[PDB]
Amino acid sequence: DIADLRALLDEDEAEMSVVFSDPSQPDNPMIYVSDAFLVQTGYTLEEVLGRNCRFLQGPDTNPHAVEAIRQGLKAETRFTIDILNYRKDGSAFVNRLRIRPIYDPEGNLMFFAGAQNPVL
Amino acid sequence: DIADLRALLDEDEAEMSVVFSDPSQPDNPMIYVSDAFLVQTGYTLEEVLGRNCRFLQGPDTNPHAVEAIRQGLKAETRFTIDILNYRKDGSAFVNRLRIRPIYDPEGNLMFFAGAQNPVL
Ligand SMILES: Cc1cc2nc3c(=O)[nH]c(=O)nc-3n(C[C@H](O)[C@H](O)[C@H](O)CO)c2cc1C
Ligand SMILES: Cc1cc2nc3c(=O)[nH]c(=O)nc-3n(C[C@H](O)[C@H](O)[C@H](O)CO)c2cc1C
Repeated sequence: DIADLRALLDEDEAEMSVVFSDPSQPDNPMIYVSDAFLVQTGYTLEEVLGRNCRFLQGPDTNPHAVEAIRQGLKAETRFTIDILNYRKDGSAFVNRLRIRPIYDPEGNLMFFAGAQNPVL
Repeated sequence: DIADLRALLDEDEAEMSVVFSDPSQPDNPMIYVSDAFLVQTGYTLEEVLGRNCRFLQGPDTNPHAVEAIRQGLKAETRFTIDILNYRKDGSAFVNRLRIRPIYDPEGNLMFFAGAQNPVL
């Protein structure tokens, strides 16, 4: 039996590229990605599960935006940032990335949810 | 935002004493317990979250049944066992305990679900 992680998605997130990471595992890997995420980024499931989502960054991604996300994660707060991201074929898009922390009933950080939206 | 862990319950488990543990944390602690669990066992939420469910065992609990559960957990398989358990007031009941593993999309063990049923 597999956890239905999507049961923890918000209504906005249902048609989207959305992912969950597990910060209690080494390197905060993605443990779930939606099919829209895989379609927009050009990857298969095998290529992305268990990896940190850093692989969407590329040669012209701003390193301060990357550090901003890292700090935002440490803060355990809701945040949104526009960051240049790339697909497997190397094509680039501005990603409006929204991240929020999700807690267990004890109030311990359990997952991060991330939603990607290409800015048009 | 708190994960709705009960979204991962089976239909049988809805009216029951049911709990989830996190085996990736030290001592495989309960991260969720239903109100029926707290009512049947005589505890408050603060008294049980973050603890291993071993505290339901007591003076006449059979140590081989305890080891059977431990091995069943290591096996990552569905199992049921009748074990003598106790409430906070020291009263005892035969618990028909059913445990199953729950996996993430990668196929890694994520949680155990446990359902308690007093045998009448
Ligand atoms: C749930 C979640 C989703 C993320 N999604 C993206 C993303 O879409 N693009 C990106 O560049 N970084 C993303 N990151 C950031 C990346 O995984 C890493 O945290 C940063 O590179 C800072 O170390 C995400 C992080 C988390 C926790
Ligand atoms: C999800 C879950 C529920 C459990 N529920 C009970 C229980 O109701 N009574 C009990 O004696 N042990 C229970 N245990 C067993 C206990 O926590 C521990 O695993 C055993 O004592 C073997 O170490 C449970 C274990 C898990 C993982």
